[PDB]
Amino acid sequence: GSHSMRYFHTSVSRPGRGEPRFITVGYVDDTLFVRFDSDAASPREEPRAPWIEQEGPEYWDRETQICKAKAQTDREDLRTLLRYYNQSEAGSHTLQNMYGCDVGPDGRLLRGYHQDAYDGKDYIALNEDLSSWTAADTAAQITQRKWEAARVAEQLRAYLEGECVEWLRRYLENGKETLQRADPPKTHVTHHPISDHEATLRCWALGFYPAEITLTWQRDGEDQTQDTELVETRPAGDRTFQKWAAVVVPSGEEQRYTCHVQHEGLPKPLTLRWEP
Amino acid sequence: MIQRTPKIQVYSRHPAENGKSNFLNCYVSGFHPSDIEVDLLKNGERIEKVEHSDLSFSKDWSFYLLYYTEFTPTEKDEYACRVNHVTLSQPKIVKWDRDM
Amino acid sequence: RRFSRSPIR
Repeated sequence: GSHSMRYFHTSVSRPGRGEPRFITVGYVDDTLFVRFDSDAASPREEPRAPWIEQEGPEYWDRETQICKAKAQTDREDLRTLLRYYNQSEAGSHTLQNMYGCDVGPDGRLLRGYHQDAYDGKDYIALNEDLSSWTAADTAAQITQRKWEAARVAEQLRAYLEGECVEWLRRYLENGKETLQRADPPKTHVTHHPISDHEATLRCWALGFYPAEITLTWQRDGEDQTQDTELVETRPAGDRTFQKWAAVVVPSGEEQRYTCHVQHEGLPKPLTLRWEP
Repeated sequence: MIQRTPKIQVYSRHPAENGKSNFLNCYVSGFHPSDIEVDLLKNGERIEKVEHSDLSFSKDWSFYLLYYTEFTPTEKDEYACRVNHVTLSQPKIVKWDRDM
Repeated sequence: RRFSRSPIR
């Protein structure tokens, strides 16, 4: 199907406690495959998936250099943004950056990304055209004017259309055993009495990959959206994910409730009911 | 600035079966800023060998982390996750409920 | 693999 590659970066200044911490992680779809942490003992880009380990030493050297260099430019930008926002040097601040590409089933570029946040708020973002910018405020407009003069968007467009897509295709082939395998959820429905009049029906989805999934409860075929407790999809820790949906049901009405499971690893969307 | 308090789920990797080894997970998400303290508790006391994922973040820029440790559940042992964050007037403890 | 250019803000 469709696939994605993303690089995530966070710098967090810590005045009086050394230089800003820099952590960056790379993903293909929902699979972590590289990491760099400026606080590690001998900081290097490290593999986090088996299909990336075969890349040779010059790969790891180039990725290490880029990460270290991005750590340095974030530290300069943190100082710059203190000026742009008229802020004291005493507080901790955060810079986040994500970039990457989505490709369709044929491997062609669907769209690229490159966007920033300062202290958790949108700062500047490359638009879907990969040629213009959206700046969130007059400070980010200063960066916008800098980046337009240095023609940053052209370099990004060349990367996102070229290397991003091509290396994603390479990774997808090398890790096809896992990256191109969908693991359907194992599903069941539990029943948890609350009082003489009420019980909780909880619909479980376990062990699935990728993370995208739909769990819904229906009552007499009508979606219980407002009365359904839906936990955030969560990592099991073994590459797979978990989720549940729950409704509080009048005792005796259990059979009017159906749980519906959509997942790309399922040929047909599933329907299941509480089975006493 | 903007501050967002962490969501907390504590759960096992596999369905819990007393006497059988598992992994205990505490997943904190939705929070900002990134500084956070997360402990896994066994009967009120801090478990020592706890690992955690590398800091990443969701589409809305809020952060998430997985803290985890091997464990073997029993009928009597209580497990929990203790989280402190700038948004919390006091540490929040979420008990491990094998049904959640 | 990563983007190599290093624009400053």
